[PDB]
Amino acid sequence: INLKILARLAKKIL
Repeated sequence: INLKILARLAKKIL
């Protein structure tokens, strides 16, 4: 699943 990866990737670009 690649959905969970987005939750940390989202924080990276904050």
